[PDB]
This record gives sequence, C-alpha cells and structure tokens, in this order.
Amino acid sequence: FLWMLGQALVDELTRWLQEFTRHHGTMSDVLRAERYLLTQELLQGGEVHRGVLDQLASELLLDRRLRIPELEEAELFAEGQGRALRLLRAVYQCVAAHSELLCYFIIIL
Amino acid sequence: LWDCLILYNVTVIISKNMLSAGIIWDSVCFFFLLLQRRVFLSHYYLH
Amino acid sequence: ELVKGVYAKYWIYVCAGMFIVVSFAGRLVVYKIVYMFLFLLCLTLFQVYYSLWRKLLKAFWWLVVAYTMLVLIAVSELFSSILVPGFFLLACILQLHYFHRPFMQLTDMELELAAGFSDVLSRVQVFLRRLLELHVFKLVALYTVWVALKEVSVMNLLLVVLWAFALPYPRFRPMASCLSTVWTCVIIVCKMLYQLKVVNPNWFGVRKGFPNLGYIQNHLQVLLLLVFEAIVYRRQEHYRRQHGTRQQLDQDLLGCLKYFINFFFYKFGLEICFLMAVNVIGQRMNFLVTLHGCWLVAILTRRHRQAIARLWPNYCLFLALFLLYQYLLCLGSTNLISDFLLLLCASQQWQVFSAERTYLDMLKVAVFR
Repeated sequence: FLWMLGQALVDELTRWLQEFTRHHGTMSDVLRAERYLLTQELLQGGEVHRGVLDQLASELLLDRRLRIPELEEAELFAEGQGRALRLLRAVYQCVAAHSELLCYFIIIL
Repeated sequence: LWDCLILYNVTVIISKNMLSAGIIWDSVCFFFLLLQRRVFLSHYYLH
Repeated sequence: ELVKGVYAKYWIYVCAGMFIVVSFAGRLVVYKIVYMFLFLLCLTLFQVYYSLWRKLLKAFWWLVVAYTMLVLIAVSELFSSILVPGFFLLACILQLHYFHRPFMQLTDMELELAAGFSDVLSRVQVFLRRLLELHVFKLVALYTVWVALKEVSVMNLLLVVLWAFALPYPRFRPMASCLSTVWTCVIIVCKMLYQLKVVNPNWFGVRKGFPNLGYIQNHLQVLLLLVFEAIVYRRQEHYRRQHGTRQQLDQDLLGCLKYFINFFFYKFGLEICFLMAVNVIGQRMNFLVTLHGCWLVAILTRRHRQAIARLWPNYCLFLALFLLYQYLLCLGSTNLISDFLLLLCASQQWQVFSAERTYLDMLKVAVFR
C-alpha cells in the first residue's frame, strides 16, 4: 500500500540522516549523554554534579560508568516512536551537526 | 532582566493607552514574558 | 413507571409555562406578577432560607389558594378568561389535591459503556455547575450584559450595588443573588405598566418602558438564569446530602491535565489578572483606563507575590468602585463588561491569594528549557 511504502521510506530517511550526524551523535554520547538531561522531576537535585557529569578518544568506552541510572531512559520514548517523531529527531540532529552549512544556505537564500 | 523587559512591555501598552498599530501583539508578548518570568523556578528550571 | 413520580414532581415548571401564557394576557400588570413572578418569588423564598430548598410548602400551598380565588372571582372574553386561567388553575388545584410532596415535600434537604460515559459526563459538568465556575461567573456575565450593555440607569441595583461588592467579598455572594431575583422581579412588575399613561414630560435617566415585548424581553432572561443556577445547585446539594495536587503532575499527560483543570486560577490567576488589565486597556484606550494601567504598574512593581497580596484588597476595592462610577457616568457599555471581567478575575484571585494558598517529560522539556 502507498501508506506502507511511505513508512518504510521514512525509516530509510532516518537511517540516512543518522549516517550524516553519526560523528556528532557519538560526540554527544561522550559528552551530552552526561550533559543535557531535563528529566529529573519533583523538587531540586540532591547530588547536583553526580547526577549529571558523572552519570550512566572519539569513541570512548565505559571509562566513566555503565548504564546505572538507565542509559535507555532517553532511548525509551525515543525508540518508542521510531516512526514520525524519530524522523524529526533525526532532522534536528542533522541541522545541529551541520549548523554552519545551514547558516550558509539561509544567507544565499 | 526579565522583569525589566516586562516593564518595557507594560510601558508600551500604557503609553498606547494615552494615544492622543495596536496592543494586540504587545499583549501576546506580555503573556509570554509573564510565562517565562514565572517558569524561572528554583526547582524545574533549577534542573 | 418512573414517569408517574416524575410528573408528580413536574408541576413547578408546568405552571411556569402556563404563567407564561398568563403573561401578556389578562392583566398586563397584576397577572404577570401574581402568577409568574410570585411563583418566582416563592422560588426565592425557599432559596433564601438556605435550608428549605424545595421544602417551603406553606406559601407554596397558598399560592394555589390565591390563584383559585382569582379564578373564582373572575377568570369570547368571559369565555376567554375562564378557559385560559382554568387551564392553569386546573394544574394548580391538582397539586393541592394530590402529589404536592414530590416537588415541595420530597425533594428536600433535611445501558452499556457509551451510556455509562454519558451519565458520568452529566455529573462532572454538574459538579462544575455546583462549583464557583457556574455558581457565580456565568450568572454575573449575563447580568452585566443585560444591565450595563442593555437597559441602563435604574438597573444599577441589579449590578453595581450588588455584584460590584459581592464579587470581591463572597460572604454575601448568595444573598446578593437572592436579592437580585427579588429586584428584577420588581423591575418587571414596574415596567409592566409601560410608561405611556398620560406622559407629562423624577429623573434617574428615565428611558421609559415604551416597547411591550422587546422591553420585557431581557430582565426575565436573567431571572430565569438565577433560577437555573439555583436548580443545579440544590440538585447537587441534595445529591451530597443524600445519594492530583502535584502528585498527578509528574505522572503523565493525563496527570498534568487533571492538575491544571482543577488548579489553574489557583496559581495562574495573578498572571491572568495582569493580562485582563491589559485587555481592558486595549478595549477602551480612554483616560479612565489610565487608572487601571496605573494600578497595573503598582502591582507589577510589587514583584514578590507576598507584597502583591497586601495590595490586593485595595486593588479589588478600586475595581469595584470603578464599576460603580462607570455606571453612574453612563447613567447620571462594553467597557463596563471589561472592568467586570477584571473585577471577577481579581476577586477570585483575592479569594485564592490569602486563602487557598495560605513522554510528558518532552512537554516539560519545551516549557522548561
């Protein structure tokens, strides 16, 4: 069906976009996985710095930690909606990686 | 800084009251400014 | 047969319709009051007891006797009179004969899945109807429309001396409503005899009741609205007589929704009032709204919500007095409705400020980053 074809192509697109952002994605796993979070709810943060930078050369291993406070906490809903939402997630990652190129495009446009 | 921006918005609306263009957009701004001023929490925004 | 008891209870509204045909017929003055508006004042009687809702039977008993007397004395035209009020006296005398109880001495205070959802929804709405959401807001909205934006001058007693002081101080919010019923009943009584009898043109912004239908056509609408609110109130008053705060928040989307549906004005009310003042400013742009705007600056330069809370009784006072002045300026408008909205909102925030206060992570990502 036409619908089914589009679904497959969306997943193909996610893959292609992930291939483009690959390097930046891995640079955001050795840094931003232990950086940006915004999921902690309730009141304030008890162990302030231990709850972020020390949590869970280009491709590092488990030098820091493993996955103690759920590495896949982020990957839960992320992979939960592998269709639609993830297409836009991949789009953002691409433009975050290639923001220099985005600027150039806008100025000539 | 956010409160000073709120005051700027207020004064625009209040000076437009004493006319002698519209406050519609300035009221949208007021809403958003007030929203963000409020969301500067010491809890959720502290995160 | 549930309908047997339903129709034994159905006599008040049955009479109302017959008093509507008694209205604009027979005596333009007397008939209307005696039948329709004295039954509407008997409604007020049981409401003003605040304990005898639909239990007052003494006066409701003699309402029938008064109507029988009228028919016995008097009611094409001999025949008209007869037929017409017998038609309502028939129903009235039937209550006196039997089943006066279901409506007056019984309702007292002392299918499948889809249908299941339907009845739940009925009751949630009615819960909001028995909440301040309906008990007050909707009533005063229609009041302002049908007083300020409608017949001005002498309807100030039905608004700027009532709701302009009842909104800030909710102690007399229900008393105000009962008095309102009474006063608009009085207003229709007065306008019944129009004003064209030997006009020799004391001064209170005399607009004069020249039309018949159109002129009687709005005060009765708010009279009925009071009645409707009272109905839904006393319904759930006897449904209660007989018959998540920050925890649901972090659950999910349903939790967030629930929290705010129940606690919007609880927290947002202050920011609301600030934006309602801007609304008034924009839908006016006069010199009168410089006062509103000056107060806005004052309460916005108070920053900390605790300091705004001690400026709140004076803010609410200003708003109330301003509504009164605005009328006395229009008598001795749409701008009046805007100042009413601000009053209503800020009054509710005065009743919260020093009272009640004393996948969803992606959504939180947006607002909170």
